[PDB]
Amino acid sequence: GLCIAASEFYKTRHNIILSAGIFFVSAGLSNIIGIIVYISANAG
Amino acid sequence: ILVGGLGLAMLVALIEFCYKSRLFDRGVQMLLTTVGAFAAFSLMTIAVGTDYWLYSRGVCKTKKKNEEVMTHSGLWRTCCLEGNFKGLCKQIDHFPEDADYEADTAEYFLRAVRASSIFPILSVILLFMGGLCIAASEFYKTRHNIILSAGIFFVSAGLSNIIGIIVYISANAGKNSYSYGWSFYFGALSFIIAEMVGVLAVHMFIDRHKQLTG
Amino acid sequence: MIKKPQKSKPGVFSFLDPLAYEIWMCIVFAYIGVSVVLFLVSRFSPYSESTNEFGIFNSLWFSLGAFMQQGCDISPRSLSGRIVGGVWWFFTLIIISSYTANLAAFLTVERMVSPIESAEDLSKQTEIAYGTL
Amino acid sequence: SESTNEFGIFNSLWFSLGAFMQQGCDISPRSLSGRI
Amino acid sequence: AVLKLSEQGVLDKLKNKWWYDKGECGAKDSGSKEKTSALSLSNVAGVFY
Repeated sequence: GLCIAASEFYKTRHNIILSAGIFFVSAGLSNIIGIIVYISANAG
Repeated sequence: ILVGGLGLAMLVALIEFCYKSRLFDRGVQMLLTTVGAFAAFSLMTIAVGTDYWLYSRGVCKTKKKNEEVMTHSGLWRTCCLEGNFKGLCKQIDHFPEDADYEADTAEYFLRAVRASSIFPILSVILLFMGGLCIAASEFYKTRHNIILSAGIFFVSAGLSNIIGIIVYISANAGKNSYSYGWSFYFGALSFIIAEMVGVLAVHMFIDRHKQLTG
Repeated sequence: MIKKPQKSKPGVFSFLDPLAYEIWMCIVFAYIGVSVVLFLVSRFSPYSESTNEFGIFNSLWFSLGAFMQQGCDISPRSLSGRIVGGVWWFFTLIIISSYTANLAAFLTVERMVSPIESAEDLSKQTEIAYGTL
Repeated sequence: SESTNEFGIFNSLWFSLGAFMQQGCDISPRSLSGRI
Repeated sequence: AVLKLSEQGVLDKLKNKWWYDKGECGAKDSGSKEKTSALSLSNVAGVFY
């Protein structure tokens, strides 16, 4: 959410836009694993 | 491990981009394969000449027969440690038990292959024979198809290695919680390299062929 | 004479039964995120650009035909492109083969045991009483 | 000329993989004694 | 005098002697009901061959 605003201010570097979406996909990776271990904790 | 492979997969995807943002050295590849093959020629012969491959609990020498002695066991010398006499290395073969199952000629032949290093000794042979021809690329050279037959011996050595592994493991059951000596891994580790060498011979053959075609 | 101990009937979705309610929700989550990373590494500025075949939902379609055994049309070629797929192959190999093992287990038997008769436990247990007129 | 066999070392490794899986691949040996 | 050797377990040492120190016919079949056993490699022997 930080880097998506940075496409106007200090722009035309235009590869920092690419690193932004990396964080979103890796967040869902961090989301999905926390789902499992909480469900693993329920019967655990 | 599903999720763990993903960011692992993504990580390798990143480094290719920066590496292109800004094998190698043929000829010393010819020098590279020698030190690989010669060290592979060592560790094969190391594990062969080794009294210890697996740790287990057996006896030292019978007929001593107390209960059981931990064993520094390998191919020929089933030598024992941790006992009233440590390091007394017995020679072991097949033994005639009750009625011997001679009609199991598949088993008796399997016994006949077993008490022998026949494939692990042959795994040395072509590796030694392949070690002969790799030096012959300078002296009496420019025949350049004898280089191709050299890597055949290395790959076929690993074939001779892998089959000897099985029959020795087949001999073990042929709980106890036995373990392995590190020297047992050496034939398995050299098995890798004996294949890793001979593939590089094919490159050097085909590039010399590519230099032949021009 | 004892009671009638209440057998439960199968449902409409009785084929979904040999896998618990969570994993069905869990696998779809895993299904999507697998596909996008494939599509992530699919289009990554090949240093024309019109090089790869893995499109937006086309990446999703490869993930499905790999999952259910029907095959596909085109294979990944990149080192990173192929290293994701064999994982997903290894995933779908374990999961739905394990599904069949449980799926056979439902078609074996449905007999509720209806506890121990010719009674003889009325002599032995202290749990269920028993009387006469 | 001769650029016949598509099988490099990586694809031969790769075809080995999916053969052990269920998922086939497009590359196939096409030639005798490799086909066997 | 019997009660000493039983209390000293010398009978057991003799029971080991005349039954178990002469365990000869090395069959050793007991049989476990657990079907959780992985297969042997030797069960899949000729497949590699």
